Amino acid sequence: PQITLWQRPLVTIKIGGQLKEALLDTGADDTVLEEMNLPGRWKPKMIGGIGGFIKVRQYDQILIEICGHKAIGTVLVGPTPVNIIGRNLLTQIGCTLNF
Amino acid sequence: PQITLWQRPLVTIKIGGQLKEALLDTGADDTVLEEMNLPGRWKPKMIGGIGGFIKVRQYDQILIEICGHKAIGTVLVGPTPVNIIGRNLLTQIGCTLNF
Ligand SMILES: *OC(*)(*)(*)([C@@](*)(*)C(*)(*)(*)(C(*)(*)C1(*)(*)(*)=[C@@](*)(*)[C@@](*)(*)=[C@@](*)(*)[C@](*)(*)=[C@@]1(*)*)C(*)(*)(*)(=O*)[N@](*)(*)C1(*)(*)(*)C(*)(*)(*)(O*)[C@@](*)(*)C2(*)(*)(*)=C1(*)(*)(*)[C@@](*)(*)=[C@@](*)(*)[C@](*)(*)=[C@]2(*)*)[C@@](*)(*)C(*)(*)(*)([C@@](*)(*)C1(*)(*)(*)=[C@@](*)(*)[C@](*)(*)=[C@@](*)(*)[C@@](*)(*)=[C@@]1(*)*)C(*)(*)(*)(=O*)[N@@](*)(*)C1(*)(*)(*)C(*)(*)(*)(O*)[C@](*)(*)C2(*)(*)(*)=[C@](*)(*)[C@](*)(*)=[C@](*)(*)[C@](*)(*)=C12(*)(*)*
Repeated sequence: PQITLWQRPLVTIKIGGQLKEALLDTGADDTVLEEMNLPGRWKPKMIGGIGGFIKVRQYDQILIEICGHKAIGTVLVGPTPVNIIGRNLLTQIGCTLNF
Repeated sequence: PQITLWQRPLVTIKIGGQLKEALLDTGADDTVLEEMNLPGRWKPKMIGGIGGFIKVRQYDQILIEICGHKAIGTVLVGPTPVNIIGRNLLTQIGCTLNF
């Protein structure tokens, strides 16, 4: 699709058989989702945003379907205000910015 | 132009005759630049992101040039770690997300 930015670019994602809403965020290096249960072991990671840093759990090789496009990569879980689809997955779905 | 997301999508902006570098951020509702002086009256505002909230100064009707394209809108100034071009101005230059 072609998404305009008059509103937040929210899309439905499916992870662990659940549907959630997430933001296509070109300003985000990584993907972070609100607290949830993900399979496997996690490694520690710190991410810095506008307000400062937070500690998140890092899971590798997670399948996530974004607007019906399957992607598999690293997903972080922590105290994020919204579910964020960052550049690591955007690139897997061939998303680009156009003007 | 068509911008890929292998790297952060950084562009050159021209504000108050000052030439700068900024991030095209679709995850950002507003535009926020690092501490600088704009002409006019400003209003205090609080914007929240990952890590919490920051206090910025809000200036209305500022002209910005993004990759040659002139755009007008509100510009926030504060302790942001990077200059960010949010949705309020990406819309003015006709930016869209495509996959
Ligand atoms: O884009 C980004 C993020 C976002 C998220 C969100 C959304 C919605 C709500 C909340 C949150 C943000 O923060 N946003 C915000 C809002 O919208 C309000 C405002 C904003 C912004 C601006 C203005 C206003 C952002 C970004 C920034 C930066 C960049 C670079 C560096 C630093 C900072 C962020 O944060 N990012 C980050 C990085 O890249 C790393 C990471 C990882 C993950 C995620 C994110 C991130």
